[PDB]
This record gives sequence, C-alpha cells and structure tokens, in this order.
Amino acid sequence: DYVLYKDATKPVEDRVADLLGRMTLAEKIGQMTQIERLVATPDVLRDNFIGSLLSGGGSVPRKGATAKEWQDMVDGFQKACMSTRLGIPMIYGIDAVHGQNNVYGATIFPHNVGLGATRDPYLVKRIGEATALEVRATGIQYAFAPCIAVCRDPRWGRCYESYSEDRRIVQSMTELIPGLQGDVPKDFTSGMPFVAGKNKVAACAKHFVGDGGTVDGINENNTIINREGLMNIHMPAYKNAMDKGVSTVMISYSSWNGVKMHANQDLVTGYLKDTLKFKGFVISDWEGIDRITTPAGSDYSYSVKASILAGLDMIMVPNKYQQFISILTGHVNGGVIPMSRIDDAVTRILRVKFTMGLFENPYADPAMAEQLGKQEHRDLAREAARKSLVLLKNGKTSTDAPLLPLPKKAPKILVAGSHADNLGYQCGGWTIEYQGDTGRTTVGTTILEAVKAAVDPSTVVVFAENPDAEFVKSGGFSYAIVAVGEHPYTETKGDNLNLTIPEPGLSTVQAVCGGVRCATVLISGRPVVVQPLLAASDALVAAWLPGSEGQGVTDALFGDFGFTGRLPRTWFKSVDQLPMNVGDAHYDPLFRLGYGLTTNAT
Ligand SMILES: OC[C@H]1O[C@@H](S[C@H]2[C@H](O)[C@@H](O)[C@H](O)O[C@@H]2CO)[C@H](O)[C@@H](O)[C@@H]1O
Ligand SMILES: *[C@@H]1O[C@H](CO)[C@@H](O)[C@H](O)[C@H]1NC(C)=O
Repeated sequence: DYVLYKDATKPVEDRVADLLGRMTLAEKIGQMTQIERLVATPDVLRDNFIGSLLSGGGSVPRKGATAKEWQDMVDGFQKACMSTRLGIPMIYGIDAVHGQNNVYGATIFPHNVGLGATRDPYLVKRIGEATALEVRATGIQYAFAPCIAVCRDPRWGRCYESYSEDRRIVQSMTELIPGLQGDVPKDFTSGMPFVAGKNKVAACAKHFVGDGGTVDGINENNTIINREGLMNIHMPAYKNAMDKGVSTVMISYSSWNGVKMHANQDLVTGYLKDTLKFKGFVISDWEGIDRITTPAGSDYSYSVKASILAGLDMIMVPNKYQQFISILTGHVNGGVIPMSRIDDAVTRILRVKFTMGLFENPYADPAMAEQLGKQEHRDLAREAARKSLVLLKNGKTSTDAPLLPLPKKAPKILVAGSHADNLGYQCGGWTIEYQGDTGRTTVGTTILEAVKAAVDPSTVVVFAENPDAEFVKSGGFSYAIVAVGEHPYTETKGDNLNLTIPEPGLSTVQAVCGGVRCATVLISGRPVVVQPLLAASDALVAAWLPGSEGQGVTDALFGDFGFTGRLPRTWFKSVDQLPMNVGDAHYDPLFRLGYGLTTNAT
C-alpha cells in the first residue's frame, strides 16, 4: 500500500512524476483551477478536484474575524480537498502586499513606494519574514507579492505598489522574496521554486511584465516600448526573482505593443519559462484570461485556448469554474491543447506544492495564530514607516530656525487635518477592503494617537480636523502638525490625471500654517501637486502610505530618529510634464529622484 508521491523522504521531482502519472484529465485540470472562497464548498472542491483557492480583496469569512476563524475556514476547504481520491492539498492565496492586509488586527506595513524611499533591502526582507508569519497565522500558504512593477507614470492607480521608477531600487527590494519564502540554499539553481517550510509562504512576482509602463499610467492598458526598453526597465527584477527562487509569477492585464500578456506565448513560454528557466507556476490575474478579448468575457473558449497555449499554468478564474473546466476539457478532448501542455502546467503546480511542504503540512498550525499583529512586527512596521518618510522642506527660508525636530514639551499644540486621525487613510488601498476604507478599520495608531503617546505629559494636545484661521490664531498653540492627502484607492479607481489632493486638504494647511508654525504631513501613494502645500508650510514630509503604526511618523517629527528617506520617484512640477523619469531628456523635476533633507536625532 506504499504510494511514492505520499512519501516525504523522496525527491520532489520523483513525487511530482509519480503523482502526475496517476492523474485523470479531470484531476489535472482541477489542479489548474483556482477559485474564490466565495464560490467554494466542500462538494465543489472534491467534485472538481480544485487545485487552489483565493481571497480577493475584502474576501473574508467575516468582518473582524480572528486568526483562528481564518484557520478554521482554510482547514475546512483543505479537508474537502484532502478527501479526493488522490488527496492533493489545495494552496490558498491572498494579497498580503503590506502585511496580511485583508485581516483585522494584522500589522499593516508601509506600502511599496515608501519602502523604496528607505533604500533598505534588509528591512524589506524582515518585512517579508514578518508578513509570512502573519499570513501563516491565518492558515494561508501563498501571498501574491511582491509587485515588482516599475511605475513610470504616477498617474497609475497602482504606483504605490511599485518600489520605484528606478528598476535598480526595485531589483534591490526583491529581498522581500526570501523574507516571505526563506533563503534558497548554497547551490540553488536560478528559476527553481523554493519555500522553506510551514512557517514560510510561497511568493509571487507580479505582474509579468511591463505593468508599470502603461500609456499615461492607464491601469491594465498598453505598454508601448521596444524590446530593449522592456528588457532594460521592466524585466530585470524578474531575473532577480528567479535567482531568489520565487515560486510563482502572475501575468499582467496589460499588453506589450498591443499583445495581451495573458496570450503572449513568446514572453510567457519563450522568455520566462524557456530563457529565464522559471520552473515554478505561472498564474493568471483575476479574470485575466477573460480580458484577452474586447469586450472581456465575450469569447471564453478563445480566452482558455489562448492563455493555456501561451503557457499559463493556473487560472484565477475565479468564479466560473464549471465553465472554465468544461471548456478546457473540451479543448484537450478535441486536440486543440495537447496533453503535454496540461502535463507541464500540472508538473509546475505540484512542484511548488511538494517543494513548500504542503503535502506534509496541509493544515494550519494553531500555535501560529498569536503571530497576528505581534508587537515585534509592529515595531518593525514602525521602523519602516519612519525610514520611509522623505523630508521635503524644513524651514521657509534658509535663515529660519528649522522646525523639525519639534519639542515634545510645549504648553499647547495643535494636530489637524483629514488624515491626522484616520487609520484607514494612513493605510491606503489593500487594507481590510480591496479599495481600503476610512476610519478605524483595524488595530493601529493614528498620527493623533502617536502625538499623544509621544509628548510630555504637560503638553496639551488639541485635535481639530478642519479648523479655521481664527481658531488657530486664538488657540495659544506652540506649533501644529497638519496631515492631509489622498484617499485610499486601488487599481483603476486610482488612475488620476490631475493628481491634486482632495479638498479640504490645502485649505486646512493654509489656515493652520497661516496662524502657527506648522509641519505638514502629506499622506499619498505617489507624488501629487505640492507647490501650494509647500508655499504654506514651514516643514513638509512625504509620508507615503505608512500603514498601521503612526508612531513611525512622530518618531521622526520629534527627533527620536533623524529623517533619512530619499525620494524613490521623481517629483514633477506639473502633470503636463508626465511621463518624466530620472534619466529622460526633458527632465525638469520639482525634486529629483534621490532628493531628501535630513535631520539629526535629538
Ligand atoms: O486579488 C487577486 C488579484 O486581483 C487583481 S484585482 C481584484 C480584487 O482582489 C477583487 O476583490 C476584485 O473584485 O476584482 C479585482 C480585479 O478586477 C490584481 O490585479 C492582482 O494584483 C491581485 O493579486
Ligand atoms: C487603453 O484604454 C482605452 C480607454 O482609455 C481602451 O479603449 C483600450 O482598449 C485600452 N487598451 C488596452 C490594450 O488595454
């Protein structure tokens, strides 16, 4: 009664081949199908031999769910999968792209653009490490991260998910990968997948390729650039990912010179697989195959043929699994898609599952639950937040006293602005909900809370969200901290041609700073029109989307640490200049990539 694939002491490739040789067409196509937990039931998982599940943004068992509730959900799905004839465990994926961010009480790290400002790849690794633990705390084995897009136009609604417009910074930050997955061994072959074990997670380098180079930063659009620019800008970090053993790669919605990435056999098979020698699995984006056609979904039969022939291994359906499975089955049965293509896709999927130890530990570890939101992880996020801040101005004239760092002791201070006490706003998109949200959406410390935690007990802290000029002038304030900026957004909702922050933002800064010396904290996913905020402010800090740990902000405002962050993107003078990147011809920045003022700790 020995079955070689169930034997944990055998080599991964022997286990993969042994299992593959036993599988029916239905079992094989099943591996290739990922479905939303929203459509999953025990019978659906068993009857369709489903290979993977995901939670999309905001797909949660319930609002407020505990780590254990997540574990019990995942384990209930796994129980169903393990009960099939072959008992192939599912892999569960989720967008843990700045911590385990769909989950209440999870540590929310700064978004990527802020992490780019740190120039600290070891920090990002340690964030990968903490994120894996917080993901495994919820029973989940697979994170759709890192986004290694090189955003070339900040009008893109996902620019905050890019570490930098400079491919070299992005390349340096692929250290997230061995943080999430573990360090590959001495003699590792570039392109092979790797995950250390049950305390780590499979990663996903996304979105292949040129997602950050789209015309006018239009999300999911066309990236018009020759092979040499594709390979010089958008590709390099994928090779770094191969060298670090990234387990999966997700394909972009975007097109390259008019060809849909989800149908690009030359790039997916010819380049990623045959040239970079990637041996993990390639996954679609969410209804990515549907979007091959215009309109989307209008020829699903073609979407399945084109994508699987292009070299995609797993399809994030994620809802219409019966139609996907029926169509791919028919294509195989009719000789349109050879068995060799199915066998390759399934080889890769199983290779990742076996390598990461999923057949040995298919179920959650309840002892890991307490990793969620752990104070050591918050301290890390707080460090990252502080390191991400870029000080853009610290004095209206070169002769003024520097405003920062501020003194912790003063009779009375003002904290103001729409973003001074709003956790959701300081977290941005991909936090609790897909699009993010407003207000106290999870566990954290707002800027106002951090000020109160930082200041001398004699210091009276006044909060006013949008005070008028008279209120400020009459307040007897020593100084003000005013926080304003962008509202949370994701993907196309963030595509923005004007890049001016919503009002009241500017008007609040003008009223505050017109009455008292002010430090303006700008919360944004990207450079936004900033000359008017600058002209009003004594000091101004670009804080990006710093996450749950607002004490990172006050750590630098009050001089516990000096400002060290440096712009990871060009700050434009005007949106009419865009696209404009470091190294262009017409390069006329307000602040060049690399700019950032410093302070010393007090
Ligand atoms: O979340 C998986 C995958 O998604 C796309 S966006 C996805 C949201 O998760 C889902 O809740 C919403 O209704 O649909 C959107 C896309 O239309 C994303 O490009 C990718 O990075 C992410 O890993
Ligand atoms: C780019 O966006 C326009 C709408 O702005 C749309 O008509 C077109 O199909 C898009 N192209 C691609 C390749 O996504």
